Amino acid sequence: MKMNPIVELFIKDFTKEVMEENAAIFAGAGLSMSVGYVSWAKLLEPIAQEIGLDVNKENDLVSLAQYYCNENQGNRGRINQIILDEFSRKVDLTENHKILARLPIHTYWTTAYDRLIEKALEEENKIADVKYTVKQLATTKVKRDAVVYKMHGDVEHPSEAVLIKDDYEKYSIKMDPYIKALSGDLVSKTFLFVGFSFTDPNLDYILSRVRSAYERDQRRHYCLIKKEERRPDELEADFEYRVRKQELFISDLSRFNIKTIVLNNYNEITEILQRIENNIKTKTVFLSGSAVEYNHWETEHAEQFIHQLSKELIRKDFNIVSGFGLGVGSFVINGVLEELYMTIDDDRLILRPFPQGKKGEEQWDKYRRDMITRTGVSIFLYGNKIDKGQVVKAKGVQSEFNISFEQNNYVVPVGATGYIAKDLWNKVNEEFETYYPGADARMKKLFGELNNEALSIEELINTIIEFVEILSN
Amino acid sequence: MKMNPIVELFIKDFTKEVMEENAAIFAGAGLSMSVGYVSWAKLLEPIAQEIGLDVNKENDLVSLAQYYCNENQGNRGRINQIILDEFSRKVDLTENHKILARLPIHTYWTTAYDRLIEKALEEENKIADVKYTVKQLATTKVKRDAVVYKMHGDVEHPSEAVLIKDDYEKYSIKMDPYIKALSGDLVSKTFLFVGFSFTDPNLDYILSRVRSAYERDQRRHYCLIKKEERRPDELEADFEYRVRKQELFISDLSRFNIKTIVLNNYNEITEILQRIENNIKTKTVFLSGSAVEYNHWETEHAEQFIHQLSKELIRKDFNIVSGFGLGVGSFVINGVLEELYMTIDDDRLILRPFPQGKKGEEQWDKYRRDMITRTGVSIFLYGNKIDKGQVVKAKGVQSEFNISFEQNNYVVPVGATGYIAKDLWNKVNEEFETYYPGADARMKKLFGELNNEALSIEELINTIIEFVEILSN
Ligand SMILES: Nc1ncnc2c1ncn2[C@@H]1O[C@@H]2COP(=O)(O)OP(=O)(O)OC[C@H]3O[C@@H](O[C@H]2[C@H]1O)[C@H](O)[C@@H]3O
Ligand SMILES: Nc1ncnc2c1ncn2[C@@H]1O[C@@H]2COP(=O)(O)OP(=O)(O)OC[C@H]3O[C@@H](O[C@H]2[C@H]1O)[C@H](O)[C@@H]3O
Repeated sequence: MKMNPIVELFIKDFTKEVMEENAAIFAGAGLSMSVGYVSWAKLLEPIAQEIGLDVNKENDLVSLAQYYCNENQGNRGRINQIILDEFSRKVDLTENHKILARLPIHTYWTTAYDRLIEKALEEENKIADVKYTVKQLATTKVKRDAVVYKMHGDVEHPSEAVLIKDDYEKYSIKMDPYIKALSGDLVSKTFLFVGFSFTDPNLDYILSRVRSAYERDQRRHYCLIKKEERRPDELEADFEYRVRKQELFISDLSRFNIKTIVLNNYNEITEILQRIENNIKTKTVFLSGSAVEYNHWETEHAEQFIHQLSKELIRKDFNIVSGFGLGVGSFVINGVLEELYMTIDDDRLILRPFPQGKKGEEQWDKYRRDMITRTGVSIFLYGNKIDKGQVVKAKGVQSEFNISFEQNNYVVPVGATGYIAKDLWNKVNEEFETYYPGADARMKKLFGELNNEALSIEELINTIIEFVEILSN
Repeated sequence: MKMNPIVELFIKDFTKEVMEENAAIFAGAGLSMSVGYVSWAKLLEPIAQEIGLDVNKENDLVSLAQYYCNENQGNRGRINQIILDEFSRKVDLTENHKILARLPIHTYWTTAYDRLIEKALEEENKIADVKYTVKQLATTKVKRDAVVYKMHGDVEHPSEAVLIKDDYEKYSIKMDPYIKALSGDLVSKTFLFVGFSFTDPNLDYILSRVRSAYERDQRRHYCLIKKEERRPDELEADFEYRVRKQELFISDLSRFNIKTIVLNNYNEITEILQRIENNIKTKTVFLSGSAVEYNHWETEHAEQFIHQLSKELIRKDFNIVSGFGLGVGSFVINGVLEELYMTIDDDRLILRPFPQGKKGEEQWDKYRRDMITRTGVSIFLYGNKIDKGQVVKAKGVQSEFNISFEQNNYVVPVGATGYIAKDLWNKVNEEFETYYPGADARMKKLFGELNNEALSIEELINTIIEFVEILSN
C-alpha cells in the first residue's frame, strides 16, 4: 500500500536527490541498535555502578564516562575494553544496511563504532573507503563507490573513540578536518539523518556553525524520528508532556532546516527505504520480445506500436535496456533515437545484442542475467521466432520472464501482442497475488486491459505507461 | 570562632592573592538570588505554560526559552520585557556585594543581568567600569578602580542578554572578544567563583579551551559551592545519590584546576568574605600615643621599647600608620627605618603629622578620622602630654580610641605603658565582650598580660605581637 502524504513527499524528494548522487546518509547509533548490539547505557551500567552511580537515574552518559575516568586518574582502559568487546561482535546485518548499500549513495557519516556499514557495502561488491583518522582524509581509495566518515572513531581503535567529555572538548582541535568536511557536506549534499537523536554536542556545534554561516539559506536536510509511544505503566498527562516535548524538539530541529519525518514504528524505516529503492530500481525497464509475426496487427502497424511505446517510455524519463531481439530491438532503437534526437546518454538506451554463434550461446545465459539485473521492470511483447521454416514460440522470452521473476522484478506481459506474451499474461493472471502482491482495483483493471486485443496502438501504449507508472510510484 | 581547615587554607591563599591585586571574582546568578530577585525558573514559569511545558519538569531553561522563541517565529519580546521588568527592580544590596566592593579587587566577571555589583562599587566611592558590549572593550574609564565584565548582557539592554540557545550558539562569533578576555583572565588572574553553577555552555567552552591550551599547567582557581541538603520529603537513598553526584561534579571541576570549597550554608559565604576582608583590613595598625613621661621605665628604656615594637611590627609584614605624636612618633619612625633600610614604600610607613596652629586644629578631627580609617587595628601607648607646666592626660589618645571603636577597629590598649592607656585598658577589660566578642582563653590571657607592668621590653613586645597576630588571623 502507501503511507502518509508527508512521507510520500519525502520519498519523492529523496529519490530525486539520490538519483543525482547528491544525497548522503548520517547514521547514528540507533541504526545499529536493531542489529543486536546492547545500548550504550547498558554498556555503561557496570561502570556507573563502579563509581557509585546508576545509569537508569542518569541522563548524560558522556558525563558518566567522564566521572569514571576522573576516578581512575584519567584512565580509559575499562571503557576501551568494553567498547572493543561489545562492538566487535559477529552479528548479522539488518535490512536497512543492505538497502543503503544497494542505493547509489556515495557518502556516509556515522557516529557508531561498529563496522556494519562497511560490511553492508562490501557485501554488495562495492568498494568502500572508511575514514576515521585525520591522516586518512588525505588519501582516497581508487574507484571507491562510497566513503564512510566515522566521525567518532572505529571499534578496532577504542582509544580514539569519542566516549568521554574530554574527547568532545578536544574534538574541535584534534579532529578539526572532520568538522570542516562535515560542514562542507552539510551545505553541498542533502542528508538523511537515520537513527540519530540530535543530542550529540559535536553535531550541535557543527549545525550551529552552519546556521550562523548561512542563516536562512541553509540546504534542506531530512530526518527520521519515531514518535513517542506510551510506556506500559505511565499516566496520560506525562505521555502528553513527552509528546509535546518531542514536538518542540522536532520544531527546533527545523531551525537548522532539517525536516523531520514522524515514524510510527521503527520498522517503518525499512518500508521507507524499500520505497526509495523501488522508485530508483524500477526507473529502468527491460523491453523483452522477438517477433516474426505480429498477431492481429500488420508488420508496419506493430512496428509503429513498438516505436511509439519506446518513444513514450523514454519521454517519461525511463531507461530502456534491450537485448536487440529480432523484431522489437530495431524498433525500440528507432523510438529511442527519435525521442532523444528531438548524442545518446549511456543511461537512457542500453543495447546488449546477443552474440550469434555456438561460442556465444554458452555465455547467453549469464549475458541475459546481467542485462536483466540492470533493470527493475520487465515488459514482454510477442515472443515468436522462425524455426524449421515455421513460426515457433521463442523460449528466450520465457527465459527472460523467469530470470526477471527470480529477481523480484515487476513483470508486465503485454497479452495483446499475443504468442508467448499471451501465455505469460495468462500465467500471471492465474495467480495474481504471486506476481503483484497487494494490488488495487486500478492495477487489476490495467492488467486485464493488457489483454484487450481490441485496443488501438495509442490506447494500449497508454495502458502500459500507466501500469509502469503506478508500479514505479 | 574559626571554620574547617580547608576553608582556612583557602582564606589564607585568597587573602595572599587579593593583597597582590591578582585576584578576580566570577559572580553567577546565585550571588543575586539572595537579594530578592526571583529565580530564572520562576521568571520562565509563565513562558513554559504558554507553549504547553512546565518549568518544574524541565531541566534546561535555555532550551525552554529557545522553544518559546521558535513558537513565536523567533521573537523575544516577552522574554526581553520579563527580564527588564524583573532585574531592574529597586532592591537593597546584600552584605556580600558590599564586602566585595570593599575588597581590593580590580576585575569582576558576571553572568547576571542586574547592576548590583555596579551599585555596590559606586556606594564605596569606587570608579567602576562596566563592560557588556564589544565596542566598550576598546575604551577604558580613567582611574577606574574595578572593571565589571558582564559577559551575558545588561538588564537595560534586554535584547542583547544571552537567554536562549541561539544566543549561546552565536556567542562564539558575536562576543568573541569577551571570550578572549576571559581566557586571558583565567590564566593571568586567580578567580573566585561565587554563586556559580558551572552549567553555563559558554563557561564550559572557555574552560575546555583553556585546559586544552595549558593541560596540567593551568592556574589554580577557587570556587564556593553549597553541599546538597536533604529536601523536606525525600528518601535517604536519593539524598545519598544527590550527594554522590555533587561529589563527582566537584571532582570534575578540579579537572580544570578549580578547587571547590564545600559550604554548609549560603550564609557561610558572608562569613568567608568577612574573614578575607579582616585578614586584609587588620594588616595595617595604628600606633597611637604621646608621652612626656614614660611611667616605670626611663625615657631611654621606653624609647627603646617603642623602637623595637615598631621594628617587630614592620618585620611581621604590618603597615604602620602614625600621627607623629610627641614621644612615640619619632621612635616609631626610627624603628621602621632601621627595619626597612636593613627606600621607603608608601604602604609600609605612613606619616601624618598634625598641623600645629589654630588653623589646623579645626581640621584635626577629620585628619584623625582619615588616618584611622586607613587602619584596621589600633595600638595605644602611654598618652600623657605636658600642659600648664604639668603632665596632664592627653585627650587625643582617647579621641583616637573613640574613633577607632566607632569604626569597629580592634583596640589594643597597652596598659603597661600607663596613663591614659591604663584607663583605656581598664575600660576595655570591664566590658570585654563589647570590644572583643567571642574571645578565647589565649586572647584573654594576652589581654591581661598587657597590663603586667613587671614584663620586660621583649616580653611586652612579644605579647603585643602575638595579640595582633591572633587578631589578624
Ligand atoms: N541474426 C540475428 N541478429 C541479431 N539478433 C539476433 C539474430 N538472431 C537472433 N537474434 C536475437 O538473439 C537473441 C537470442 O536468440 P534466441 O535465443 O533465439 O532468442 P529468443 O528465444 O527469440 O528470445 C528473444 C529474446 O532474446 C533476445 O533476442 C534473441 C534473438 O531475437 C532478446 O533479449 C529477446 O527479447
Ligand atoms: N610641636 C609639635 N610637633 C609635632 N607634633 C606635635 C607637636 N605638638 C603636639 N604634637 C602632636 O600633635 C598631635 C595633636 O596634638 P594634641 O591634640 O595635643 O594630641 P594628644 O592629645 O597628645 O593626642 C596624641 C595623639 O595625637 C597625635 O599627636 C599629637 C601631638 O603629640 C598623634 O596621633 C598622637 O597619638
